Amino acid sequence: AAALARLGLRPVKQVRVQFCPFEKNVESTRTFLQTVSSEKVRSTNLNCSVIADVRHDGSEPCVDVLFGDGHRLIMRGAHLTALEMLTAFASHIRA
Amino acid sequence: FKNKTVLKKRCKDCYLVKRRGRWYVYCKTHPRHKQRQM
Amino acid sequence: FREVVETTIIEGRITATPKESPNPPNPSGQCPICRWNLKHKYNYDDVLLLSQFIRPHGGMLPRKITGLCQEEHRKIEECVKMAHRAGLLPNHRPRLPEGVVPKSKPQLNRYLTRWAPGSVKPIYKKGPRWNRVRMPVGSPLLRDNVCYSRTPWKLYH
Amino acid sequence: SPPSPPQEEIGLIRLLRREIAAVFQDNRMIAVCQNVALSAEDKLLMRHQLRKHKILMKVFPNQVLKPFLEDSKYQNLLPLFVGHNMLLVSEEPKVKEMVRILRTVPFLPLLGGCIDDTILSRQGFINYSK
Amino acid sequence: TLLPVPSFEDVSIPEKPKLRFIERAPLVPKVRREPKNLSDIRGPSTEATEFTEGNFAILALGGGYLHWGHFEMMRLTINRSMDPKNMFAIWRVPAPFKPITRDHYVTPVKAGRLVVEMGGRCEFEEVQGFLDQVAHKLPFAAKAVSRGTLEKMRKDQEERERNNQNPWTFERIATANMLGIRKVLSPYDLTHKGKYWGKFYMPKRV
Amino acid sequence: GVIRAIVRAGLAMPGPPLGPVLGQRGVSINQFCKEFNERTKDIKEGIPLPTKILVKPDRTFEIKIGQPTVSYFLKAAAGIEKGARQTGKEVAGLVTLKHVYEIARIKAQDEAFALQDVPLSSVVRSIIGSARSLGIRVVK
Amino acid sequence: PEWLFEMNLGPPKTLEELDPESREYWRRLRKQNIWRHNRLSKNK
Amino acid sequence: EALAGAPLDNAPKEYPPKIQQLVQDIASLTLLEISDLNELLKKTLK
RNA sequence: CCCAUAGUAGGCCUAAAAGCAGCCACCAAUUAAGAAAGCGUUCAAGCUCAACACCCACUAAAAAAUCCCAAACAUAUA
Ligand SMILES: [Mg+2]
Ligand SMILES: [Zn+2]
Repeated sequence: AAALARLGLRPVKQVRVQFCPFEKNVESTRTFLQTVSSEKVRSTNLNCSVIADVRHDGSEPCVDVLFGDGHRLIMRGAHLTALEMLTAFASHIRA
Repeated sequence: FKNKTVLKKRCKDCYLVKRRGRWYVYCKTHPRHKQRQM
Repeated sequence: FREVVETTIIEGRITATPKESPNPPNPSGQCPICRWNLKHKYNYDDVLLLSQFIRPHGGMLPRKITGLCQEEHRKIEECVKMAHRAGLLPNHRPRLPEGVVPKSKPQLNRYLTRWAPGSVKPIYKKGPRWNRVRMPVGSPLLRDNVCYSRTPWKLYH
Repeated sequence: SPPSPPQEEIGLIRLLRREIAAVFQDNRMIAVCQNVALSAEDKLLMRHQLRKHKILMKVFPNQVLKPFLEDSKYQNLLPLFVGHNMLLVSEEPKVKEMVRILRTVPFLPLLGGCIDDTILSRQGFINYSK
Repeated sequence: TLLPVPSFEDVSIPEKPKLRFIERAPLVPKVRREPKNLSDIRGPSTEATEFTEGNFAILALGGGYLHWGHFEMMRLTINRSMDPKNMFAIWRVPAPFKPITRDHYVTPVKAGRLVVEMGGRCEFEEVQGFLDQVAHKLPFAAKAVSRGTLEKMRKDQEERERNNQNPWTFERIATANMLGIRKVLSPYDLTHKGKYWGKFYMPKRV
Repeated sequence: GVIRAIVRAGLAMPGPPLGPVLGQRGVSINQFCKEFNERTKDIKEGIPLPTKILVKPDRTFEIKIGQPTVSYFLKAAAGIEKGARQTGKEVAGLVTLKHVYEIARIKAQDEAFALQDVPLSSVVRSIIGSARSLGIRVVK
Repeated sequence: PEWLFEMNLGPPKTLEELDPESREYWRRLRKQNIWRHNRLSKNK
Repeated sequence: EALAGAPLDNAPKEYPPKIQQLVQDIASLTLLEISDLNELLKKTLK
């Protein structure tokens, strides 16, 4: 979270987190939400909009990231660790 | 660098690495904190 | 085992995770090696044993994942270092970028190499007989190893 | 290793157990929501908003919460309790106001809950509010 | 998991919680009272080996002489890093009385001697820091000890003596004169049991 | 940025205490001091007023005025103008529990005080603690 | 308000005096622990 | 015994067996029994 | 790693010491924060630490003068 705080969310304009709470394989994505929805990272720019769209219907967990440019980052965190997702996100932001 | 028989981290950002067969303190924040094992 | 795939979409896929042999000879053993009665019975040479505890690119696996005894973790760590330096693990070479092609370097056959070759300074002034600077051979961690010969491991040359 | 000598529950553990039982049985409307890392100022003001509409906030450690519900009727709420969590508790199901104030801050997800002795999801919550 | 905190309310602090000034030389010179033949630096200490109205101390693990400089070192270092209200210190060594002429006065210290003592409403870890600092700056080998730590040390030594797998001990051989070994041993070695060699003391020897 | 002060309402200009900080931020001290005048005249005068001001990047002024400090209320209750030096065995003033409750009643109304708790027992417990910190003892 | 009369005075209820299986009991124990930590960390 | 509710979002409103038995009893019962039931329901609430 | 609201800038001395120039008391609200353990400000403002959740693992030195100074070697049964 501190690493993401240092590396501000300048290029990204929108982030969306979708998960099924009853599903056993969502905890990672939930952790990701916990990291991305903090003041330390959110107060870098108010251009970013964090949306949490939690659903009950059986579906694969996934997070969506919209950049200012043509960059588009979707990743399914069903079998992805939170730390791995954060590192990948940071690398994509670096561009 | 300064030679030290005993190495002490002087701040939080100080970090301790073994390079070239000896211990070093490196510090990006405070370059003066740099130390070499003697 | 989990593989991460980037095609921008990133997925995680689980492949065939290998499993332990059906019946260990010593159950109620805390270490993985303690179970197979392999406590003092492995050396740097034993690559079959060592390859099990290493990552594909040659790095050591963490203690918690493998469930190794701390002592035995350290032993395997240094044994794998020696195995690499002896050239016994050719398939576990570092992940070099495709662009980077390693330049030709002079080859020297070595074994039982404790220190990294870069770090060691030459013994220009070896001492008198009574205080002699000796060249280390093999690890002191392997001192407890079973010794068939009557003379113990000569750790310093 | 020789079997680890069992330690008697620290008094706090027992006390904590009682509180959960009381607050859960008394209040009809229970809502599981992810305890997001809001600012202190933000947390206080949203808590005040909930207080105005007579909704109370509680958090309990998973270490004590998990044993309570692992042997109960409400064992279907176990997957809900992963990571940071909080319980929005109310005697009456006043869902409309909490929904409308959560609408302000999108990052907060309503994971689920239990109303009138039946479990419900966020989709079910919005259906019940309508 | 929270744990109960020890209470030191019963503990009382003296009127002078700080180490008193130690004079460079005695006002009136004094003749020898102890026998001349005896070495005042060699062998185990026969006095001030036990804690007196104190919980923590500096234990000497070797023989040596303290100058006025050592006293000043100890005094200044201890007083500076002391909370006067919480903790108090007392000298466990006399003022320098033994003259050296090439004239400066020294005090002898044997192994096992408690050099300084400390007590009050504090734990060992609190005092250990600066006490270890002083111990290092002492001429002989020294370490900070609590009542508990000293007792543990003694128990461990006793345990090692009882536990030893070596059939042959220094004591056994020396007393029985087993290889005609008394030829190369001091008469003092019988009592010292091979633990003491000159002013130096070996804690690792059974 | 949020800045906390207990500038007295009667004295319009803070002067020395708030002088360097406001200068550092670079905001109009005259406007800021004259803002206090309305708040002073609205309520009783000659009493200190704790304020938690909010400074925005566009240099706009947000004034959040909290109720007078607990210290002064307790002093007024005891009838003492100066607090006890020792704060130990020296009791400067005696305040009845009744008056403590009355001041607690009239205190917990503002978010600056931050005691928004429904039971006033918590509030009065805080006040009695504050009284103990001063040279004030409770009776009855 | 009857509970006005029913309140602690002068001496804070001691850890031994305060009953276990109570909220305040653990508050006091935590408070003492932080005091212990602060006292020990003085020289460090 | 657990609620085990909300099996799926697309579930066609599965009902417990307990809620089903009372429906069958009402249908089998005659109008005269239903008439007294309706009158008592009206007395309780309107 | 994570995270930090607030009774209040706790009272006296001090131009003011406001958690950290000094003295006394050391309570108290939330679910959980010491009238603050270490830095930093003329004083403020701030960065940590202990605190709640989250469940992670965490286990000590060296040098000199003609030219280093046996060769070497960890693995066959005292
Ligand atoms: Mg912390
Ligand atoms: Zn540094």
